[PDB]
Amino acid sequence: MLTVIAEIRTRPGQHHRQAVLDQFAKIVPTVLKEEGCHGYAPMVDCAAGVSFQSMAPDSIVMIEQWESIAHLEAHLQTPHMKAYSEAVKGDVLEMNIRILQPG
Amino acid sequence: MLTVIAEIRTRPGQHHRQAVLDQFAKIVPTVLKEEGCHGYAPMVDCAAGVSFQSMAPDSIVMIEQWESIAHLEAHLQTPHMKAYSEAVKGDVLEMNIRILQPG
Repeated sequence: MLTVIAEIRTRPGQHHRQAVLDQFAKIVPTVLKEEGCHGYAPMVDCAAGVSFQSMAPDSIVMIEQWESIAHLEAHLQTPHMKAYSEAVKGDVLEMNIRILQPG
Repeated sequence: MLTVIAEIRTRPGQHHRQAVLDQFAKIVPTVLKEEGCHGYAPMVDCAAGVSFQSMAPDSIVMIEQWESIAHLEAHLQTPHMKAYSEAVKGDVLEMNIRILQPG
């Protein structure tokens, strides 16, 4: 019912962003079997060469679906997320979490 | 293959945002039958009362899926979109279009 778009801003420069994606590669199959999870995808800009596109190369955009706030809050306490957090602490600068519903 | 997240910033105040949503209510079934379209949903913040959530009440976030850039570019020239644009010109301030792929 809830869609989460979390933008993760990574440190510029030498594979900070790929290191974050590599952490996601380890965890996404597990997140996706989490209870309440109907989607969890780390997306990056695709350069399309069109004027109307905005790009942000030090950015990963997470598109997620969660059945409820309770399920999202359990998700954040799971071990794979505390492990992720620990592993990316030198590569991430911030994360902006929106929680959305059909408008 | 392509995911578009377009954030539409509406003018603050008396139902500018609802007027935009009402335009979307007319067009979304049609957009969704467009060729190349595997999703087209106007989302708004759900107040969740949690510290980590960022909210933006004069914002609509479009989450879309398009088979290609050619299909997205045709979409923008369709009559329902030129009609939408015309109808919302006094309610919208800007639109930030990201075009994303799996990272």
